[PDB]
Amino acid sequence: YVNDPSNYQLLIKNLLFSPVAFNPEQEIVYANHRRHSYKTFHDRVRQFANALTKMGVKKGDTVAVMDYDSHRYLECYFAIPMIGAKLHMINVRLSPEQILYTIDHAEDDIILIHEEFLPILDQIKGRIDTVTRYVVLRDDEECEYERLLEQESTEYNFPDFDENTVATTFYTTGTTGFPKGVFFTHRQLVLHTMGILSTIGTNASQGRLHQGDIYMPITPMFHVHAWGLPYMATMLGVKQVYPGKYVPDVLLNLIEQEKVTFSHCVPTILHLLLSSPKSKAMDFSGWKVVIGGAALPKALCKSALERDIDVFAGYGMSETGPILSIVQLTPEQLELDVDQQAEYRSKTGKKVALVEAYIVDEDMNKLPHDGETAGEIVVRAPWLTPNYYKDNKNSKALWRGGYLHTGDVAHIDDEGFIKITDRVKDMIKISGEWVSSLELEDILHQHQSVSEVAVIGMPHNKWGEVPLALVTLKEDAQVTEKELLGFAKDFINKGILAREALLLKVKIVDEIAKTSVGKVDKKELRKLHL
Amino acid sequence: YVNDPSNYQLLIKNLLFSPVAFNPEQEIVYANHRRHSYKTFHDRVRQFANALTKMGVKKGDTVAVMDYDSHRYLECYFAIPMIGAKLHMINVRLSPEQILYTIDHAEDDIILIHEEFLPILDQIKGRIDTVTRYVVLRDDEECEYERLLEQESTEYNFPDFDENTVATTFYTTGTTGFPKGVFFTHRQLVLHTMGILSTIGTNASQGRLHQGDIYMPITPMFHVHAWGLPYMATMLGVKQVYPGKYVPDVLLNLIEQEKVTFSHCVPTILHLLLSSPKSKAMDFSGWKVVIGGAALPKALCKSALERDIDVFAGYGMSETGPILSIVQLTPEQLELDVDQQAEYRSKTGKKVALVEAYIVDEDMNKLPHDGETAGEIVVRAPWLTPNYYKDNKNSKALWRGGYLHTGDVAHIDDEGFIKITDRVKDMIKISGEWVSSLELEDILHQHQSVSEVAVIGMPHNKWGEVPLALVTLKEDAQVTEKELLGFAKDFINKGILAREALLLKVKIVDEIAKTSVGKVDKKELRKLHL
Amino acid sequence: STIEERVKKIIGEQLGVKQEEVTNNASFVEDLGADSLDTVELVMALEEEFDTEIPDEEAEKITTVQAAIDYI
Amino acid sequence: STIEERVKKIIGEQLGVKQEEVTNNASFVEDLGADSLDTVELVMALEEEFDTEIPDEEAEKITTVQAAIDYI
Ligand SMILES: Nc1ncnc2c1ncn2[C@@H]1O[C@H](COP(=O)(O)O)[C@@H](O)[C@H]1O
Ligand SMILES: Nc1ncnc2c1ncn2[C@@H]1O[C@H](COP(=O)(O)O)[C@@H](O)[C@H]1O
Ligand SMILES: *C(=O)CCCCCCC/C=C\CCCCCCCC
Ligand SMILES: *C(=O)CCCCCCC/C=C\CCCCCCCC
Repeated sequence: YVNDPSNYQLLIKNLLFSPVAFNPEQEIVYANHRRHSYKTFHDRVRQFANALTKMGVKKGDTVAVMDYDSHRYLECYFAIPMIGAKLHMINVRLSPEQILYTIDHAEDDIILIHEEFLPILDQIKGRIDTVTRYVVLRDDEECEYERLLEQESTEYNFPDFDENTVATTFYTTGTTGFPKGVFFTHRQLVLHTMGILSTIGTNASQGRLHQGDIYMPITPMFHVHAWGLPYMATMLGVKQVYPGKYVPDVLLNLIEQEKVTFSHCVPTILHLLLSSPKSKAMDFSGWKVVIGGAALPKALCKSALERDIDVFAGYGMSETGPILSIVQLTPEQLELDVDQQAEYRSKTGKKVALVEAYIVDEDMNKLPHDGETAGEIVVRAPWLTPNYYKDNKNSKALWRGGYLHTGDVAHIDDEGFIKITDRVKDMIKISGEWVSSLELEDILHQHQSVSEVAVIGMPHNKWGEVPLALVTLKEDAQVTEKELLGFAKDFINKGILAREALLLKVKIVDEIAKTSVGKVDKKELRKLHL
Repeated sequence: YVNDPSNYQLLIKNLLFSPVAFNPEQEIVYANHRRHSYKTFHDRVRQFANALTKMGVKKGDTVAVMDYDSHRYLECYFAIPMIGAKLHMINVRLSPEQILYTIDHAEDDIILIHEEFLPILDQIKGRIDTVTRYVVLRDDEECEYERLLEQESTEYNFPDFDENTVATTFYTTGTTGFPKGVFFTHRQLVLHTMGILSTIGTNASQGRLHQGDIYMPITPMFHVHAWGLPYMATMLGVKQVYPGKYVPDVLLNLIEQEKVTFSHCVPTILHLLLSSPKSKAMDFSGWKVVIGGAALPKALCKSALERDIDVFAGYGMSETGPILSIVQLTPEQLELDVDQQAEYRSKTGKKVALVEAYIVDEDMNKLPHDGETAGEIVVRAPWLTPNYYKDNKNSKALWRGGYLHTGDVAHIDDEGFIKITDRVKDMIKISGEWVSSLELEDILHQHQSVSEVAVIGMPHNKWGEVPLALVTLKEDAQVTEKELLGFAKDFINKGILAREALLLKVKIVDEIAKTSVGKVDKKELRKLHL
Repeated sequence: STIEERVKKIIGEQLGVKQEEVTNNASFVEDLGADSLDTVELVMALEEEFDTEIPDEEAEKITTVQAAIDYI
Repeated sequence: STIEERVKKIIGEQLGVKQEEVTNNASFVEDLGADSLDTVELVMALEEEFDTEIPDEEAEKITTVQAAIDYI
C-alpha cells in the first residue's frame, strides 16, 4: 500500500492510539476475575497482534469469536481489525445448524471459543472444513488465549491500509430463508463513533455520555458491535466493567461496587433487574441505561423513572451501524411529570447527526411528517452496509430506489420525533386500508384472560386479508372467541368498518412457536395455520 | 457483443443447428406418452425460447428444473443455454433441506417442477425468496409447460455471445459440509461432445456409438448432464427414447419395442434389469450399456456377457465433465473367454482424447505406472470446472499443484489401463503403510454370514490408525468377532504385519447409516463410533 | 399423598428424568435441563393433565415446581 | 393364529399404520409409505422382536411381507 502521509485514512488504530482522552492508570475490569489498566490493555493488544501473526493470519483472513462479554472480546474488537483481518461475531443464541451455516459461509480460519460453548461445537465440528485452529477460552489460568499472549512481545508496528477494507462482519437472522451477512469497514466504524459521540456528548444535561462515566454493557456484544459503545468508551478512556454471563444479582452487585453510570440493555433484562429482590434497597440515581433492543414499553419506563433512572430509548438494526436515532429531551421536557416524561422517553427518537430518514409508500413517494401518516422508514447514513455478503437479489431489494429499507413502519412528528408502529411484513391489508398488528395485540392483551397475544392475517375474497388473533387464556377462564370479540368491540378509537371489528375471527391456540431470539415466528404460525 | 464473424465461438446452438447428421423425420419418443420428429423438436426449442423471453429471462438469469427423463428435459438442455441463461439441475434425491440450500445458493428465478415433486416443494416453499414463478409439469394435456409453449411462435433468432459464458450448473454432495456447485461453459460442453465422439466413435468394432444407434438413458439426467450423452445423441441425429420414471418392466418393454441399442446406467439398475423375470426370454444381443456409476463388479459383468450384452465401464465425476476414461478393447481381446473379458471390461479404462492423467503422492511426485504403485489420480482436460461456485478454500484444495484432484486412488498399467482402488478419504494408514478398505470389505463379504460390510479406521498409539470392520450377520449365525477374525486370517496374499491382520478388532453393528445416494456415510459412522 | 406424586411424574416425562431426583424441591429449570420453551410447555402440560388453566401470570413468579404442586 | 397377528403389528408400529389395512398381503412397500431405509429397518425389527437372524439375502427376494410372516 502506498501510504501518502498527507492523505489521511480513517482506521480503528487511530481510535485506539489517538483517543479523546487517555489515562494509563484507568482500569479495565472483568467481573470479579481480572483487573488491569489501559497501559496493560494496549500491551495485550500488541501481544495479540503478535500471536495472530504467528498463527498465520494475513490481511484477508477471518477470525471467528464465540465468547461472552469480557476483556478478551474488547481485545478482539481492536487487534484483529488492525492486523487487516475481518472479525466475524458469532451469535451463540442461534441453532447449531445456523451457526454451522454462518461458519461455512464466512469461511473462517481461526475460531476463538469459550469452553462453555464446546457442546455446541461438538455437534457441528465434523462438517466445518475451513477452520484450522481452535482456541479455547477459560476464566482461569488454563485459558489458551492467555497462554498464547504471554508468549509474545508487547511491541508491534500496525500497518496502514485503505480505510475501505472490511473490519467486521456478522449475520442477521431476520425474515429470510438463511442468515444474511452484513459487514463494515474501518472508515464506517470510525465515523459511527465520531457521529454518535457528537450527538449524545453535546446534550445539555440529560442522557449524555462523557469522560467521567463508568461503562458496563448489558448487550451481548456479538449483535451489532454492542451498539458501537465499546469503541466509544475506549475513545473516551473511561473505566469499563465487563460482567460476563448476565445474572441479575451479579449485575446489581457490579453496579453497586463499580459505581457504574452508563449501560445499555433490552427491556427484558431491565425488567428482570428492576424486579429482582436485591434491587429494592440499592441506589439507582446515577444510572443512564439506554433501551434499544425493541419497543421499550411505557409501564417499564414509568417504573424505571420512579426508581430515579435516566432511561431513554434508541433505534437501530444490523444493517444500519446500528444507531440511527436516540431519544433526546429538550430542557423544557424535564419539567413534565412522570407520565408525560415516560411517554416522551419511550419513543423511537430523533435521527442522529449525518442521518437522513424519510417515510415512503410502496411507490417511494415520501409521505408527509404530520404525526399520523405512516410509511416505511428509508435511511441514508455514513455507516450502512452496502449489500449482503455473497448475495444479489436481497441486496438489490435492500437498496431499492437509492435508500436503505429498514422494514419498519412509522409516523414522524412535525418536530422530528419518530414513532415506530410495526414491521412491514406484519402489515394487515384489509381491502384498501392499512393497519398494524401490535396495537391490536396490546388491546387484546389488556383483557384479564390472556397471557400472550399473536395477531396475524387471513386472506378473504372481498376485503382481502383480514386479521386473526391467537392468544392463550387465563385461569378458570374458558372464554371462547365470542368473549374476546365482545371485549374488542368494547373498545373505541378505530377506523375502517365501524370499529374495524367485523372479520376478527379470534382463536385460541395453546402453544405459540418462539424463535431463538425469543420472538414468535409469525411465518411459521402462518404456515401451520394456513 | 461484438460478433466478428471470422472469429468463431463454440456454442451449444452450433451443436443443435450444425450437427453431424440431421434427419427431420427421425423421432423423439417419450415413453408411451408422446412422439414427434426432429423438426418438431427444433420448433419446440424455438417456442421455449420465446416463452422464456416472455417470462423475463435475461442473459444472466437461472432456471431450475425438477423433472424426470423426458423430452422436456432435452428441450431445457438446449433452449435455456442458447438464450444465455444458466441451467441449474436439481438433484431430486437430496433431502429437502439440501435442495433448499442449493436453490438459495444458486439464486434461481424460475423453477420448472414436476407435479410428483410438489410435496418436496411444500415443505421448503416458504423459505425461498428468490423464485418468482413456478411451472408445473404434467404427463397429460394439463401441463403448464405445454400450455406456455403452444402460445408462442416457432421463429427465434438465437444470440451470439462469448463461448466462456456459463451454460449449466449443478451441486455435488461429496465429502464436505455443504453441497458444492460446479459449472460449465458452452465451449466446455461442445468440446466434451467432440472429444467423446472422436474417442468412442472411431473404435473398430466394440462399444462404439454411431449414427445408426437408438439411445435411451437410464441415468437420471440431472447428475452430470447424463454423461453428456443427450448432446452426443442429438449431434448424431439418432432416435432417442426417454422412459420417464425407471421401472424395470417398463424399461424392458421399451428396449424390446423401440429396438434400443445404446444405454448408460449404474450397476444396481443393470442388476435389477437382468434379474427381472420379464428379461429371461427377451433378446439382448444388440445392446451396448456403459456402466459408469461406480465400480462395476466382475460377477455382474460376467452375467451380462453371458446374456450377450456389450457391457463396458467408464469413469467420471461431477467436476470432470464428467467422462475421463472409457474401457476400450483392442481386437485381440475379443477372442478371450468370458472370464478374462469380464476382468478387462470391469476396469476403469484408458483416458479419453485430450485428457492427461497421472497418479501422485501427497508431495505430488508422479508415481510410476507399473500396475502396482498406487496414488491419487490428478487430471487435466478441456472440460473441468475451474473452481467451486462462491468458494475459495475448497476451490484452492481442488486445483492444488496445477492439477485437479479427483480424490480417488488408483494404479495405472504399463499399457494405460487404470484400476481404481478406493477413495482418498477412505484410506487406512497403519504406521507407515497404506492400504485400502474396499478389498477388505469384499474379503469379509465373501464370508457366508455377512450381508453388508463396512471397514473404517480407528487411531492407535504405535501403529497409527488401524482398520475396524462393521458388518451384519446372517441367519442362525451368531458368529462373534473371533469367527470373523479367523475367517480373515484364513485368507492369503496380504502385506504389512504377517497378513496385515493383527489389529482388525472386527465388530458387528446392526444398522449402517446410508446417505441419500444409497452409499454408507462413513464420516457419520466414525462420529457415532469414535 | 397421590396428587403430589404424579406432578413429579409429568415434568419428568418429557425431559426424560427419573422421579427420585425430580421432586417438589426440584425447580422447573437447571436440574431438568429445560430451556424457555421446554419450561413453558411443561407448565402447559401441567394443565393438560391435571386440568388447571395456568395463565403464565402465576408462572412469572413460580420457579420451584413445589409452588405449582401445592397450587393444585 | 397369534404369530401371524403380531407380524401385522410390528410393521404397523414404526410407520403409524393401522392393523386392519396392514396384513399378510400388504407388502413391505407402497401402502406403508416406507423408503429403502425404512424397509430395511422394518426387516431388522422383525428379528429384533421375533428373534430371527435375517441376512437380507432372504430379503432380496421377499416383497410381500407374507413371505416373511410364513418364513417365521
Ligand atoms: N427502539 C426500538 N423500538 C422499536 N423497535 C426497535 C427498536 N430498536 C430496534 N428495533 C427493532 O429491532 C430490529 C433490529 O433487527 P436486527 O437486524 O436483527 O438487529 C429493528 O428492525 C427494529 O424493528
Ligand atoms: N467407473 C467407476 N469406477 C469406480 N468408481 C467410479 C467410477 N465412476 C465413478 N466413480 C466414482 O463416482 C464418483 C463420482 O462422484 P460425484 O462427484 O458425486 O459424481 C467418482 O469420484 C468416483 O470415485
Ligand atoms: C440485542 O442485543 C439487540 C440487538 C438486535 C437489535 C439491534 C438493537 C438496536 C441497536 C442500538 C439501539 C440504539 C441505541 C444506541 C445507544 C447509544 C448511546 C445513547
Ligand atoms: C448416477 O447417475 C451417477 C452420477 C454420479 C457419478 C458420475 C458417473 C460418471 C460419469 C460417467 C461415466 C463415464 C462413462 C461415459 C459413457 C460414454 C459412452 C461410452
